[PDB]
Amino acid sequence: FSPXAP
Amino acid sequence: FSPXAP
Amino acid sequence: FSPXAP
Amino acid sequence: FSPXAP
Amino acid sequence: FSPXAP
Amino acid sequence: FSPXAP
Amino acid sequence: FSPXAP
Amino acid sequence: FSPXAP
Amino acid sequence: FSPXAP
Amino acid sequence: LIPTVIEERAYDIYSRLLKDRIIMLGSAIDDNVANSIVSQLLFLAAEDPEKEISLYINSPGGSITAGMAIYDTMQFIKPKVSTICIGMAASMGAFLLAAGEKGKRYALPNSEVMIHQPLIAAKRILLLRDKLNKVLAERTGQPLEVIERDTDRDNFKSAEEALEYGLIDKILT
Amino acid sequence: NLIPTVIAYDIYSRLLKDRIIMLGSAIDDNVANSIVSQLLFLAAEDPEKEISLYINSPGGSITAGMAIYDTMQFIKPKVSTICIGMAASMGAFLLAAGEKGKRYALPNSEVMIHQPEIAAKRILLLRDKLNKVLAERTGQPLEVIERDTDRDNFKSAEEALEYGLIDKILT
Amino acid sequence: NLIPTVIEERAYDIYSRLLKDRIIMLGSAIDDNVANSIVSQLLFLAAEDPEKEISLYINSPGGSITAGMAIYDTMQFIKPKVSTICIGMAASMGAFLLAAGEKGKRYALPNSEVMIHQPLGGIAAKRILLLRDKLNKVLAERTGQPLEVIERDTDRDNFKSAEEALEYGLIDKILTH
Amino acid sequence: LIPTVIERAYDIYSRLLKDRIIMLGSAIDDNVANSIVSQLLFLAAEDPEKEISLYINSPGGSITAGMAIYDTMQFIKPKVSTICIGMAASMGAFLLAAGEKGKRYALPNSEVMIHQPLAAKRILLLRDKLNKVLAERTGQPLEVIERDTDRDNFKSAEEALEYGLIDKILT
Amino acid sequence: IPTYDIYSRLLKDRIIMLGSAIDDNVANSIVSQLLFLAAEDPEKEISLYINSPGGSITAGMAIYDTMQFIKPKVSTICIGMAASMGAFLLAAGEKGKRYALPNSEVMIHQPLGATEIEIAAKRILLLRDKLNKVLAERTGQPLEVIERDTDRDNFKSAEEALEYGLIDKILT
Amino acid sequence: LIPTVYDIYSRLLKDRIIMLGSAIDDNVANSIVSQLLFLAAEDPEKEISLYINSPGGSITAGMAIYDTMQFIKPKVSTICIGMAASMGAFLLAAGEKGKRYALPNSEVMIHQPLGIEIAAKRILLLRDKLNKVLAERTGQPLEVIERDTDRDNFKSAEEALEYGLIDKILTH
Amino acid sequence: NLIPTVIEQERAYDIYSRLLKDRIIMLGSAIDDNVANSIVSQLLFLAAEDPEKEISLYINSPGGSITAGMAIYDTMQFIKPKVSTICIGMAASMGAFLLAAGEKGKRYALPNSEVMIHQPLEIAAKRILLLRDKLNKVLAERTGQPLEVIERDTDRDNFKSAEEALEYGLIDKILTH
Amino acid sequence: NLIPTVIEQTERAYDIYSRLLKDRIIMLGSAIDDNVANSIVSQLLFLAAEDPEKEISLYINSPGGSITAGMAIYDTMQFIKPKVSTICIGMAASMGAFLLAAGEKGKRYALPNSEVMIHQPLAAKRILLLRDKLNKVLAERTGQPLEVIERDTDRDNFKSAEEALEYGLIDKILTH
Amino acid sequence: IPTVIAYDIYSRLLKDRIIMLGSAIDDNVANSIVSQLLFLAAEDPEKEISLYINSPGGSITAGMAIYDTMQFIKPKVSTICIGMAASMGAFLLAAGEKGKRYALPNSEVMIHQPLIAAKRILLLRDKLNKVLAERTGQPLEVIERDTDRDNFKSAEEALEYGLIDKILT
Amino acid sequence: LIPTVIERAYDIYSRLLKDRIIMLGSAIDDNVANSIVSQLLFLAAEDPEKEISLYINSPGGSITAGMAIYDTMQFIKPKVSTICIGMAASMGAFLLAAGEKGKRYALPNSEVMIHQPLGAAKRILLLRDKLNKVLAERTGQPLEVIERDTDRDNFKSAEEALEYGLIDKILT
Amino acid sequence: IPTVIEQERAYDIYSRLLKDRIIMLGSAIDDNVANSIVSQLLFLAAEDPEKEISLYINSPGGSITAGMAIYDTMQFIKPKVSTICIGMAASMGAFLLAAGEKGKRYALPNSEVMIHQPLEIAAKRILLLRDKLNKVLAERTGQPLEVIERDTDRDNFKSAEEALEYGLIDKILT
Repeated sequence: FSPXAP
Repeated sequence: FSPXAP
Repeated sequence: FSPXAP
Repeated sequence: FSPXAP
Repeated sequence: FSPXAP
Repeated sequence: FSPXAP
Repeated sequence: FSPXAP
Repeated sequence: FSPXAP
Repeated sequence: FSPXAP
Repeated sequence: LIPTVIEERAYDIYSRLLKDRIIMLGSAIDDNVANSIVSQLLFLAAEDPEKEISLYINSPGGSITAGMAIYDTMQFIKPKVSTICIGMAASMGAFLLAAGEKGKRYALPNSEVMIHQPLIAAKRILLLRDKLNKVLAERTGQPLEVIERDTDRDNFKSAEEALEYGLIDKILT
Repeated sequence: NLIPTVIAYDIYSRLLKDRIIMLGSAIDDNVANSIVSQLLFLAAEDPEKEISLYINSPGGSITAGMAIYDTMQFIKPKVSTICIGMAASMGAFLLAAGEKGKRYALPNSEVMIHQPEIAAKRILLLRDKLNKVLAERTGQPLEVIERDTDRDNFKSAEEALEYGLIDKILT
Repeated sequence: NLIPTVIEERAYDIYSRLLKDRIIMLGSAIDDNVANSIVSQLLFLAAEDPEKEISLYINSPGGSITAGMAIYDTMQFIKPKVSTICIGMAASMGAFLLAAGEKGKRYALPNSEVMIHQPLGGIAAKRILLLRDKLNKVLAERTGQPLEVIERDTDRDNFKSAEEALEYGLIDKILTH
Repeated sequence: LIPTVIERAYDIYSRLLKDRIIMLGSAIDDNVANSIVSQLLFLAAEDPEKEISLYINSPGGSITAGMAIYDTMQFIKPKVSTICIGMAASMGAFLLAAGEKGKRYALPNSEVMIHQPLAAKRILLLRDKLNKVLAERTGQPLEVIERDTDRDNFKSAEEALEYGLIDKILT
Repeated sequence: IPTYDIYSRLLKDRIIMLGSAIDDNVANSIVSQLLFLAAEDPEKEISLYINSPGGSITAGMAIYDTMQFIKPKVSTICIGMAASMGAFLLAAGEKGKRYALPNSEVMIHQPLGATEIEIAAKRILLLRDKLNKVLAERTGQPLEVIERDTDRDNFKSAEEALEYGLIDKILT
Repeated sequence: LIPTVYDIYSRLLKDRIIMLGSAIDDNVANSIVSQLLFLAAEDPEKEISLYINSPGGSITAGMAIYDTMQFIKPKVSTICIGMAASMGAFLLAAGEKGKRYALPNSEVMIHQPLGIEIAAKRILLLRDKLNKVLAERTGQPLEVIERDTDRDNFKSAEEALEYGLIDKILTH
Repeated sequence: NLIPTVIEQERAYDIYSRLLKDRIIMLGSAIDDNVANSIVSQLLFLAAEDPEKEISLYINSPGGSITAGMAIYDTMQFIKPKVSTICIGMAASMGAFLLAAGEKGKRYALPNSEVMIHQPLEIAAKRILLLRDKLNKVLAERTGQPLEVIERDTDRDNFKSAEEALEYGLIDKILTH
Repeated sequence: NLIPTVIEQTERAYDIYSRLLKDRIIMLGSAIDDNVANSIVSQLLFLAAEDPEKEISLYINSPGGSITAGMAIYDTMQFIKPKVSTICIGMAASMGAFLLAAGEKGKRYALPNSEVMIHQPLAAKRILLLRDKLNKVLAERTGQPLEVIERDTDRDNFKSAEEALEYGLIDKILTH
Repeated sequence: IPTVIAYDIYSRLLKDRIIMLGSAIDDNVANSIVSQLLFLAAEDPEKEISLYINSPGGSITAGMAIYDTMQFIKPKVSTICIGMAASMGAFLLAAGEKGKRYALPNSEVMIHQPLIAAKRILLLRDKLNKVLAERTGQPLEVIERDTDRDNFKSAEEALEYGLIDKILT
Repeated sequence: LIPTVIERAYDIYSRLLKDRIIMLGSAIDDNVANSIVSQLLFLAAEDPEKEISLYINSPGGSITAGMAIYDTMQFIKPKVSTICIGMAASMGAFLLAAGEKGKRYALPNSEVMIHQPLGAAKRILLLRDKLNKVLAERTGQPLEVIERDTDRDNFKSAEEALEYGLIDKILT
Repeated sequence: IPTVIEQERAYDIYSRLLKDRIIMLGSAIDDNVANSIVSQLLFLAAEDPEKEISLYINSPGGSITAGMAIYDTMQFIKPKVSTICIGMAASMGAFLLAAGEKGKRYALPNSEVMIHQPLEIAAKRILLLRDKLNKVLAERTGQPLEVIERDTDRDNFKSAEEALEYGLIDKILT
């Protein structure tokens, strides 16, 4: 699940 | 359930 | 089964 | 449970 | 089974 | 099963 | 089981 | 869980 | 089991 | 455990209610439950074909095939079957309620009625469905299209709403 | 637990005393022995009064159903066969082998007439025999029976009435 | 074993014996089988002798609203008065049937407990709110409490002793001596 | 499946025992053999003159149990009428053959199977007993019994009368 | 052991047998038997033999309240094991008629204990002390030591429960 | 399954294909979400095929898969292979507009089974949420989405094409 | 029984995997939802790997539900590769349908094979009626036979030889070599 | 099947979840029991020993079983040096919600249609101790008063992503 | 099941063109064996294949699938009776290349084919009997008598019957 | 499911045993006892000097098995550092305290419980005494309090267990 | 069944044995174990046709078909098959240990041996199988055919010392 986690 | 069923 | 048994 | 139920 | 038992 | 399938 | 199968 | 175990 | 099997 | 009454004659409950011509449909409907209450209907029609039979309903319904077995055994027997909803009446329970003797279809104040039909050998299912909607309209008095819309939908009707819908005739107090 | 048990005095015995027996399951040797015993007992109670055999069976064994067939053909009472929800294989056969004018069915019931070296010869002889009886009981020609008993097809009450399997629909 | 037998020619199970003298047991969770049995017992007792009252002994955690309401409607319909006695536990719908008894005939034993929490912890949403509001309505009538306090105490996990229930208006008397 | 009959009450298969009918609708093991032997004995003790009907619809069983039944039938004074209803196979067919001469009945369409079941040097001897006894009761040569019993073979109410297995068919 | 089985013949002789864990079903049955034996003859006493490893507080308190309500004096006999609510109902027998057999055991510990909410733990606190404040009355013991001994799972022979006040007599 | 050393669904994943041939539960949801995230990280440009043959499942799991479909950059084509019902149908309609496919003999069921008693508002929140998304995906007015999700009728691929659920029927 | 393994060039396949490597799918069991998922996934995989090359489908199946079979059929039809079909031993019910649904001129059967097109050996009835009318129609088209012959053979247990299946149009060639 | 396998050339065959673990992502997609707790803890410790600097992600889709197991994970998250980002995937209920809000401030996320249930699970004194502790740290993580948490923990409670954000349980909703 | 060094047993045999038929013949066994035969045939169309049999029998259609495959591929399929070849196991033994059908000294053979579509099973039995009469050299009536009854054949009796061609020693 | 890390394809736990960490996360039966004793033996054989970390999240269980673990813990050359990470009841608590003096650790929210199984015959009690004997000699407390506490259900927090002596240091 | 790694790839405990040409027989003898043992005999005889093959045995027997498959495979192969009883060898297990090469039928100091053989005209075929066994072991034990027939109709004890008087084994190990 990035950006941003990661 | 009388009266009336029966 | 009569007649005949019985 | 009597007296009193019944 | 008679005679003879009984 | 070739020839012919494949 | 050879000779001979194979 | 280091430091210190290990 | 050697010696002797092998 | 099921209690018993005793008047020489040692009756079980339900058996004692059947003694005055009351059948209890309190379970879900499968082949065995159909087998069980069609035999009670046939027995009561053979013991007395003139006097009416009462059918208390507290079922979530079930199979359509079994419910139609029950309905069809309700139609041809000589006596008239009065249906009284006492708690729940869903799927075939609702249908069996509305199929009762016109005028002697009853419900209880907080009983609920749910007309949602599902919850090879497939040509027989939709024929049963069409017959179902046909007779549901001929028993409530309502248009067919509305009935078909409502039987595909989850709609709970209180005793008052089911009276205003035509599914029942009188509420009991 | 048993169903409406009076005191074990259940609904089906209550029915047996009114000369009405119930076939509501597959037909194996157990149900067969029981139904033939009931028919015999019911004909010893009264040889003249009618019995009503109710059928809700999805099929069964040829041996079992044929025992039942010979039994109700043997005793004197007219045996009215009545289809309730479904009558397949030997269920349909027993329904059609009832008493002419007394074979009934319900509006939304359905009737399947399909029936499912030495061994092959036996199966052949048996199928041929039941086809002969069906042709005799329906009035259809033997050829159309040999056709329609090879295929799985449901007949509604009116299809079974127009075929000759039953005589009347109840309402 | 569990359920003994009492003989007098006549062989009863103990609960059938109590039913002879117009006592109905509610000692289990209320599902639809239980409801059908209780309804039939009430109706039969009301046909034997419409004048003499009926007693309902309760020891139930209270299952189903539809089943409980079937019993409730049967109680209202019949002519005899339904006295109600909490034996050990009247929870959920069992408490509802407890308070549904005839005013002046609602009892509990000293160490009985009453949970009025009618719950389905997290289904047509409108039906659910309808049923909840109906329960709260009739409970307010049977206790005399305001609808608001019932609305609040009926939705949360609530425990009550015999004295707390008597204070709340659920019962009328605690059996003594 | 078995219903009760009130005349005290008893199951359907006890009305039959009351009128001297013994049921054999299941495979033959030790339990059914003991029960049937006991019924034969009780019947022969209530009335040692009246006939005893044995209704049979069995796929067989094993030699020891069926032979217990046979020895008991031969021992008692009352003649045991026997009648095939659905199927008489293995020891069932043998025990139908073991009925009283002139009182071995069968229903119009009901097969009969003589193929027999499967220190081991002893096995043959059991089979040899059977081939000996039914042979002296069918009236047929032994060899046409020995090979005709080593493999599965059809039959019928008509073929069984040509083989000497039964005596009459009922219509 | 049927003829109408043994426990029913025992009910005829005003004896009630508790040889199983106490649950709502057991409790309803015992309550019905106590009520019946009382309504038939409110003067003759009632034996209650106890061989139970315990049970729920609710079921046993139902039995206790039914013992207290009825006129007939209810004797209690520990036959082999009376633990948790079995022990409580033992001590709750009419005074003077609380018996135990010499090799029997009495475990006072009542496991603490419907609730889908943690703040409803006060209920446990209420049900524990309510039990203790009855035991302290039935035994004569001070409440301090009843609160100390119900907390632990130790077991007492028939003799070290006679001087405790649980039972009055050991039958030999 | 049909494996080497690595079964068929893994080779499919290697070709950016995700198969949903089962009821949607938390396990399936975790799997699909992880595969979508992984395919998106491996290549955010290439598209992802999600074939659906599901009878439905929970709202929670379905919305996890849906939210992941919306978050990632790759465009997610969806294909009804035989049956897309409840959250399967919802996930079908939630594919990239223009690349929602169904096969000729497919069926789509729109009805989403509904689900403390005043927590019922949750139901009321979820239902209209679903409907409002469906109305957007299909272009149908909300008033008809509310009417058709309420009933359990089934739509063939053809009568789901004009509805806006899928964009094209793939034929030979 | 367990299934052998082979080692090609240095990768280890199991036997049906080595068959899959040359674009052969083995449908050798009853057709249910999981088997349908398996066949559909193998088809999609091969079609993804090389959309132009040909896929082969070996059949030895008593069939199964019409819905799973129709999933497989639609997947055959829509994918870009054309699917040849071969009858190994028994192609019955949906297996026979899938055999006849193969590419024209490229449906095969071994000499001692058998084909039986008997289609079957509650909320879904309309859809089962919809799927039943499609099967008969596709069979009629694929075999050149009139629809009333098809309906007559898909309703009875009519076993057909490879030569009979050839004369019927179900296949195009009997393999002998 | 259910759990696929990814392979990479080196030769390496991961399960999809192990593949996420390679990039420092831990799945919490099931009820929390002690086996789950031990695995999560081990994963956190291993990840914190690879690179203490880079952060970790805990994706949550759990109904949240056990307080002991969840506090084991909580203590492991506190002790390790790396920051534990948190993301609610579908359902963060009970102790799963607890671990959701236990993540590093600024690094707590939820997807638009996620749901959060902070109702906490099920001697009396030990129960009250555990309840008080959970409410304490929850109040510190959300900024809410101890009293409102005391009430919203004891009874059943649903929250959308927007409502969780309003409450202080998460710091942002993932967008784009 | 043991493993050598790395192939597991049976599979190692498959590396040298040896297929094992040690279980009853259901459709899974048939699909497996067919795939093995086709794989071996595609690797080297010339080199011989060996089929070792220790089966109590199984399905006729499955056995006939294996038979057709043996008949279609190019390589010769020698057969050996390791211990037991009954029903379709015996049929498949006799279906091996004539001259290359072997049996072990104390291996047995049962040609009895025990069991519905009467027409069909009559046809299947007739086909089995025709093929057996050809593979052995016995007239048709002898086959019809011996595949209809239960009978036991020693390795020598099976050699002189025409089922095998040489006992291995 | 159990995740794996990576020529060197390590399973979790197996990767922690790589650095001399043993995980006692399960209840104790014969198999679990045998499971971690072989780990202790293998680590002592792979290196007798370096110390072993024993992470504990067990509710305890069989006394016979826990005693086997403890005895294997004493005689091996390395000194076993016990770290409570969640729970430590029955034999888990005992095994925790039995860890290396000074190197016993706990986590802030971890709990420790000492209520040993009450039950062959003279063997069990002997063990319990030998259990209560070393507990004291590991905590520094008198026997009477140890005994009275082991026959009672008392949960101790990381701080309370530090005052009790069960533990040496809390981690933060 | 532990596993063993060798400098790599691994195999269970019974495969290192096979690598040094040792075959295990610890279970009853049905078709499956017979198939596997026959295959092992063949593989060993194929990799090196002169080196010896050890058969370690500990079975309660099986049935004639499977055991005789193993037997005929033992007699077929060129590498002489050493055989050695370790725990108990009964019915077909005793028979196939008897079937061991002359001079190389070993047994551990105490390990019983049991020779009692297993329990419609097709059944006329039953005597024939036991008769085969009576023939072969009688010509392999070196003992009268009648001390082999009666003695095999009933269970009978033995020992590593008795197995040497009866020509069942050849040596003992200490």
